[PDB]
Amino acid sequence: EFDAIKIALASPDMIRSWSFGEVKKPETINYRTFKPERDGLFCARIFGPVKDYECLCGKYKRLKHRGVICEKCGVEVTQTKVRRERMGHIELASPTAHIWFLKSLPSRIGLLLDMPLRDIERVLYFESYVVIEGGMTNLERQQILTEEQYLDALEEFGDEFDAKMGAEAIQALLKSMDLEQECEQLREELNETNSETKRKKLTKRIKLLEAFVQSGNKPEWMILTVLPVLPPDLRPLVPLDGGRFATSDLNDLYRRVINRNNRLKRLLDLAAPDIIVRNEKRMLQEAVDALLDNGRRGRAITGSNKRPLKSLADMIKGKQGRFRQNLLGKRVDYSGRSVITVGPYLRLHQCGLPKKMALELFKPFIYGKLELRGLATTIKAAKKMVEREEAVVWDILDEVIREHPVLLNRAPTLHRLGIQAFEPVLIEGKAIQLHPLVCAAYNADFDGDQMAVHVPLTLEAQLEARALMMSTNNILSPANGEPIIVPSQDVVLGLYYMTRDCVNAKGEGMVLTGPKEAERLYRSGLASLHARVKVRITEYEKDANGELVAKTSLKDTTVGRAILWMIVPKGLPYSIVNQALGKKAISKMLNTCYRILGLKPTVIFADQIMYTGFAYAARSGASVGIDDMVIPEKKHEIISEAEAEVAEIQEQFQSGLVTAGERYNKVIDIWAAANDRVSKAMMDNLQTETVINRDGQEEKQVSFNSIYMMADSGARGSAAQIRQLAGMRGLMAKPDGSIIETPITANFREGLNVLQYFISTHGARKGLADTALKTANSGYLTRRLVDVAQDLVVTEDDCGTHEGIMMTPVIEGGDVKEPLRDRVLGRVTAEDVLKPGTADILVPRNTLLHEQWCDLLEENSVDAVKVRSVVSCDTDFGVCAHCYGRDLARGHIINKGEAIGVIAAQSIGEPGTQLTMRTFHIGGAASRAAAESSIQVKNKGSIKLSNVKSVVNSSGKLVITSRNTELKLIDEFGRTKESYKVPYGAVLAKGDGEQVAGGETVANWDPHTMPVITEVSGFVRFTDMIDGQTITRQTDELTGLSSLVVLDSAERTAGGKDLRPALKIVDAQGNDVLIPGTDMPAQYFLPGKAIVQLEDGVQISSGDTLARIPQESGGTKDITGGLPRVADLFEARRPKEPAILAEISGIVSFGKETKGKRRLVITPVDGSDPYEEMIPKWRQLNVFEGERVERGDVISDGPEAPHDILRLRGVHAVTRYIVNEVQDVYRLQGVKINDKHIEVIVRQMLRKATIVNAGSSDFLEGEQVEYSRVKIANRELEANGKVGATYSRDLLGITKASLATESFISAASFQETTRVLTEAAVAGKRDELRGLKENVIVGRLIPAGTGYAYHQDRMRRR
Amino acid sequence: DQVDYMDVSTQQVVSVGASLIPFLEHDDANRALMGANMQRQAVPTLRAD
DNA sequence: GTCCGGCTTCGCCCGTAAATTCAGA
DNA sequence: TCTGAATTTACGGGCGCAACTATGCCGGAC
RNA sequence: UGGCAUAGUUGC
Ligand SMILES: [Mg+2]
Ligand SMILES: [Zn+2]
Ligand SMILES: [Zn+2]
Repeated sequence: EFDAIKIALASPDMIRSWSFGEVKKPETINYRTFKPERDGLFCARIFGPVKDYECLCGKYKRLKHRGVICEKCGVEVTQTKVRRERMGHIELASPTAHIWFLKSLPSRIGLLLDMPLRDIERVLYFESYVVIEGGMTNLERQQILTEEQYLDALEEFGDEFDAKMGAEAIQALLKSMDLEQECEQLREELNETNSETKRKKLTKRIKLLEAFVQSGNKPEWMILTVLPVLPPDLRPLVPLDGGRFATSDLNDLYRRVINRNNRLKRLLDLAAPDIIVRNEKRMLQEAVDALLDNGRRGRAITGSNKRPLKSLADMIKGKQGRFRQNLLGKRVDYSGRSVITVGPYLRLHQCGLPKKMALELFKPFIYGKLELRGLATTIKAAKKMVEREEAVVWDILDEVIREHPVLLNRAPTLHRLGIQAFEPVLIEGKAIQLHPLVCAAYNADFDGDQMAVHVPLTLEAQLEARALMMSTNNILSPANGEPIIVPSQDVVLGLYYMTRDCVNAKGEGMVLTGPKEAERLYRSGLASLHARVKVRITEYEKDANGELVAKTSLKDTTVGRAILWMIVPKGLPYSIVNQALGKKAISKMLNTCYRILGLKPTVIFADQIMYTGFAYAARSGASVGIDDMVIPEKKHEIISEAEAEVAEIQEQFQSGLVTAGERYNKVIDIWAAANDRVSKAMMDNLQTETVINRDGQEEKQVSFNSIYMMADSGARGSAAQIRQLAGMRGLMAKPDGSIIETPITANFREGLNVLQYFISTHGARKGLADTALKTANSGYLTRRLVDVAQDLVVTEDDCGTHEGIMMTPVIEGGDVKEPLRDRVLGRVTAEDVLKPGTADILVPRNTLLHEQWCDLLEENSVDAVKVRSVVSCDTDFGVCAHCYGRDLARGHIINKGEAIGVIAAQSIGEPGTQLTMRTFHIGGAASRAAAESSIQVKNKGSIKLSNVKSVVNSSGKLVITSRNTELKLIDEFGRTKESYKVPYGAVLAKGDGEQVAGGETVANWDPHTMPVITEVSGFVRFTDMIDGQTITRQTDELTGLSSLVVLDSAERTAGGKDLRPALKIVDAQGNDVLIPGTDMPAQYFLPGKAIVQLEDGVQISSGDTLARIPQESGGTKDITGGLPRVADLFEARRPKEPAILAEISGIVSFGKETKGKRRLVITPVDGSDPYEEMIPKWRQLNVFEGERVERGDVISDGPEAPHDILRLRGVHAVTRYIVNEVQDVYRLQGVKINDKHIEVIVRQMLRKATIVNAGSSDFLEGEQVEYSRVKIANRELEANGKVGATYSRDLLGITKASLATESFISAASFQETTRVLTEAAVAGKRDELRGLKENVIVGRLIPAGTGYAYHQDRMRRR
Repeated sequence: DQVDYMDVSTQQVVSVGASLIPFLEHDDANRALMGANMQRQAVPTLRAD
């Protein structure tokens, strides 16, 4: 039918061509007879018959008159469907300016005339005059005349002179412009100019003019002369209860535009005075602006009930507009909804569907079966049979439900597992029975949740449900490799109880002949489920070429473990069920079964696990009482010690030794330490609570306490909630992420008196507000991620690229979080991994790193592997399978076609929203660390330092004077075993390259203050400081000394704004003491609110803290506060204090030092010497006058802008930075996301590139074009003898990247529909609808899944 | 001695919805909130109990 | 009952264009 | 007295998904 | 016989 959508300005001729008749009267319905008016908004001769194949007056009422037009009224007898698509038009009495192109910001009309928006607004709405064809007068072209100026011109320039007013003047100006001539002058002026802002304005004007010239548009069409009118059925009048019709919004706007138009026409007919017609023209312009986009100009006109009318712009844009309400998501037939229940008896592939919804959904199928079997000849008979619910239609329903999957969907479909297909089982009830295992995927508890059933209709849809969306195919989460059908809470508790041991139970020590004997003994009551015994176990190992080899032995086990072993399939080892089998153990068990055996064994194993866990949890009778929350006996003394600590800190504060912020931080930290101690004591008293013996001496064992038995097993809860139950429940956090320094000293078993139950409500309000108010942030972020990455689909199998990224184990400053096993799993290597010993190819170049390869890497102890990344793929319009890697939903490589962009967006967006809505699961307790203050090495090994510039103080202790010092504990084999972050101003017990042993500290500092340690010795001078506005000095009269605090930019006086307090180290003679072998003074700048305890001219030594700045508090560190960091990362926000990097390498030299803005210069060996940088002198510089620098090296410290990283260090550097930064946030919250998703998102961010040299291509000089287009153009050019155009990649935010797309439909459906549509119309854009969103909107096969083959065939058969 | 006033009753900090929850002090404040909101929705049965 | 018409402010964040203020020649 | 860069100010867009119940829906001349 | 507004509520 079609393959592209063309958008352009609608000329008046085109508008007339669309319309089938002018609308003249502002009347819709007679309101006595419901017939349409003669030629009103609702008309029959203009828009078509009201009834199908019936004339208005009834002259013709049959198909035999299909086409003829009645002469009595003039209605073309035809169907009413045409009335849905027949447009009208209104002949505006005067030209009217289209508001979109006037207030698009930028304004198309404004900068096409090179006129500011305020003045064109003044001219349009009849408040000033604008000259047209000034000629040989004292007037310019765009100059403006008010009433006084116009009078002066008229009385003084009554000769040939034209100064019109209103939209007519703007139309005349538009029509009197030669686009190509203006392009010539603007371009030749651009080449002949020198400024930069004017350069940007001129190039924007040139771009708009060239867009107009290239497209078929004309400027004057931007001013409406003929106004289109929407077909009536799209603005229907639907009767309301009573005679009154629905108070439609478009009808009112259209009907008060016809009013003004008719009034103005009547006034111009009789030549009314200029003022009255002028005011009428202004009112007409306002009415048309309100109709096109109400409220954009201001004074949003409101109808009855004072609600602004929904204009056309309001109908096509916004969350309630067509794109996001009727085209990207629609209501669907064959769908029902109902509450969900458990139904444990179900298998993983089936769901319990109520008989009533089953009958109601499958009505057409039942009709078809009834007709086929001859029980109802006519469809009326079949419908009657179905509605009576006869005894025979139920049999039909069972016969038609057999192999017909139904989609089950829960409301917040955060990720793709929120909609899964199940085989229906007819249930006698009104609630859908949902399998327990899939609940975790759905996040579907059974406390009132409702789910929706959809019925696939066509054979293709049924097979897609059966082969792609069946719950027995979604064993592994698409975000990571971990299983998603892991048993949640009851099954894991049952398995934990079953697989466990106690020192003395019934039937202990006896030797069993097999698992069957164990079950017989347990059921017979002769042996306890948990009693140590010996069992003859036969386990199958398939280390052969796929052959299962039996192995019989006598395992020391328990009765319960042996019983459970009967459920494990053959190929698994026995040790897999020889542990306590917590939740993580069961998850690993299922994962190993999947990787070793396959899918069907895993599904059967999961079903059997669920059944046996439920059965034995029921048998265990594991209940909860009030005597199970045992209170520790150490709680009171810990509380007393913490209270003594806060009392002493308060005493110090009242003496002025500490300020309020650091006192608050210290109180928070000591209370957190006390809470951790109480929790530790509680768990110690709880886990070993039971000591049991009846055969000799006492033997401690892990307790059978219900609370502990459920916490350890991972069934429900964690350390935090059990802590709140038994131990002190600690600090709370206010909704604004502020921690209430007053703790709660009582647990939940004890009281929580009135005052304590008032601090708690702050945290409870925080938790519930973050669920209902801050979930919009996660939803917005995931929508942006999806809409930036939706067209990215796997196309090829291998691009043959040798580029990649170096994946290494991540140690952010503690121990290993994600080892190399989990960072390179299921990703294709880039280069051969040589053996660590000597240049031996350990893995080939293009082998997928599955479990065996990763274990080989582990046993060979590899530290870094280069793997192919999505961001470094040489494929145009997609990603080859190899650079992506493992599917992460199946165990194989990504299939050719699967849409990885949407999967990545969902994977990155789902955990944020889920944790945002789960924040209320810990009440409101603040998650806090001990604030470190030291670095305790755990393992023996050498110590090395990176990014370190330290100095030795008086006491010989090495002090770190660098910001980003990394202390690495290296092993004797050269492998970095641990990493640590050393803050600026830490004291190191040991040094660089020095051996250490475990358990001894190597660094210590004060976390609550940032010191300003020096580099040399001398005396202190308060240079460039004045008391009163530069610092606030506090006098200590009784002691005789004084202190002072630097007051930040907020507090200091505007007069003398730029006064910089600094501590300048000077020699005894009074001259600055230069730092070792440099050419600049050793002066240290004091930032705001810096506490100086020194006095002017006081002796100091090297490595001494001149001043200490309070570090300010950090509130609750949960997802709610960390998600903004992820959003900023993916939006590519420039930090407030970006680190300045070196554009080019070479030698460094300081230049003029002009005005306190010191100039840096980098002179390469033989390249472009005169490169220069403007560096403010108030910020520190790492490099000074002496040394080499590589490009991308830090000249100063601070956060690094991702744009700088991309420009200097390259694509791999910026993608690694983004991956690590977002993964830090998601690791803090315990979220497991594979780096593939972040890497593909980063790719979608850096999808544009700006040309620097046109080369031999046809691109402009500095335009921005798709990286793929420029790359393919360069490839084609180098195929011949020409040379391609050099480019520079750009990093764009997800919002900007999504909006700046070749297709205007995808951007229009996204934010800024008005702006996107305006730019597309002006530029005359053409959309090939080659993405996913466009194909969804249009309503054709998606080019991602099964439709990928169809789209490829269509491209071949273009 | 400095005490100028005393709370008249221990219930005065809550409303008539949360004051009907026995052992409120042992419930997490969120769960007290939900308990009150759900008492507001209970349907009258055939016979009171 | 049947027919006809044009007084509310009070949110948080960020991107981008226009206006201002330096900082010079 | 002019002119470019950087800074400030003004102003337009964004602010998750799904679901259920109830009431009210225009004010002024012949 | 389908639309908008306001209020309340459920699951996240
Ligand atoms: Mg629920
Ligand atoms: Zn007729
Ligand atoms: Zn590739």
